[PDB]
Amino acid sequence: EDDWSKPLPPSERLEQELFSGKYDDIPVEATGNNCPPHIESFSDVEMGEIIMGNIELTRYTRPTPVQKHAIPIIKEKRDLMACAQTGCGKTAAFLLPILSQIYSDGPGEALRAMKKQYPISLVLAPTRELAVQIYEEARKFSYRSRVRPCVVYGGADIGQQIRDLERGCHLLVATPGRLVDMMERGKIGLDFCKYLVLDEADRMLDMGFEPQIRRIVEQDTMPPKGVRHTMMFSATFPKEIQMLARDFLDEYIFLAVGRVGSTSENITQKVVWVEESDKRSFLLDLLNATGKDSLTLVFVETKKGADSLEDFLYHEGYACTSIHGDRSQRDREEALHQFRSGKSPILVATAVAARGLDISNVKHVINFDLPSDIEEYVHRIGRTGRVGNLGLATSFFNERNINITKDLLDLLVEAKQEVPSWLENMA
Ligand SMILES: *CCC(=O)NP(=O)(O)OC[C@H]1O[C@@H](n2cnc3c(N)ncnc32)[C@H](O)[C@@H]1O
Repeated sequence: EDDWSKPLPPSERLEQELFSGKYDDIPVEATGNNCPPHIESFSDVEMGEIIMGNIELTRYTRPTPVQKHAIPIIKEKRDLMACAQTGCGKTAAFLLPILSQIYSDGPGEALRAMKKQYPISLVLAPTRELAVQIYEEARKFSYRSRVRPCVVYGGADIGQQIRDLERGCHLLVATPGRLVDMMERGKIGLDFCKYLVLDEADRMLDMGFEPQIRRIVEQDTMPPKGVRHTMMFSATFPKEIQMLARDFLDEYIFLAVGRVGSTSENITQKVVWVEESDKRSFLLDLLNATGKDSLTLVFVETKKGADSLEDFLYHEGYACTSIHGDRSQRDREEALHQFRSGKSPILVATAVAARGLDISNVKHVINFDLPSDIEEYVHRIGRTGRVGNLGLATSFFNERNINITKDLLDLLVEAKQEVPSWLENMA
């Protein structure tokens, strides 16, 4: 056999690519059954030489707020549910303890008795942006060790990632759509996946990734809850998340960084009454007031509506593309790149045709048409806003939306947003 706790020979050729290169502290509310209290320094918990050596190389000093509490929790083989939007070091909060256990316990007898890749740990992410950030920090801490990480994501060459996987992966970072695609090709097996991490689970649900995430976790060879160690990270906490955290976690601990609640902030919501005849006019005025290069996403409810609306905006001179299924994958994936960088800063789309597509973080979401469920509305307006700047979500309301009047109202009050006075007088 072999050993996975002794650092391998270094290579000065490799330090160059990895270590070439912030707030303070904020309140925590760690509610859990019999959880271990946090730590103050990395030297407190004996994580391992391969980790400690790599910690120095990136000039890591003190563990961040979430890293103080989450790190001792994970290495104690306890499921975690961390809800923290204004928390720095959310990604390294799980990488250090997970990799510390893999270096200690080893890969397990199943892998060493072998010579389709079976990764030990799996990290799910919503965006290609966040997937690579986790992957590049994984490389930073898997250096000088026998763990090789791999990343896959949608909207890229699948053949080059397959060639990357076959080179051997133990810690895989993936978006849910591309991971399911790898599994159907017999390239990835979750049989020996011990550590599961769902990073930014809220934004993963807003993009329509749940059927994949449940296909990955609940409908394959993924070891069951209790056998695997599962962590979750998210900013919001709707009914969708707590139900998901109930199915995916076994007797977990809840972490909180100050402001913790459903309906992410940094998103200003405006609701206006617009009859169907005036939606075109109202949208035009809404676009004439738009910033110079502010990216805008316009949801509609049908395929015919999305085509007719995109035709409207093009005949008015606005640079806009569309995605609505009736245009094949050659035009849809082209619309992303055209929208991801100027060119067509107005993307008309439907709720279904945007499922799992990494929209380039829009600045203004416009619900030209409204759905029939308040949970879909949370998904759609979740396409805007980040951990930093403030976003905008305008929604056109009329008599076709009495169904969601009460739910939209209470949602606005919970989000501390302005409430149209007539909306109260409709419930
Ligand atoms: C508030 C910051 C945030 O929201 N996330 P982040 O900026 O992506 O934080 C991770 C980046 O900062 C570096 N990092 C993470 N943790 C530490 C510690 N403890 N010391 C020094 N640097 C840290 C990571 O390298 C990552 O780039």
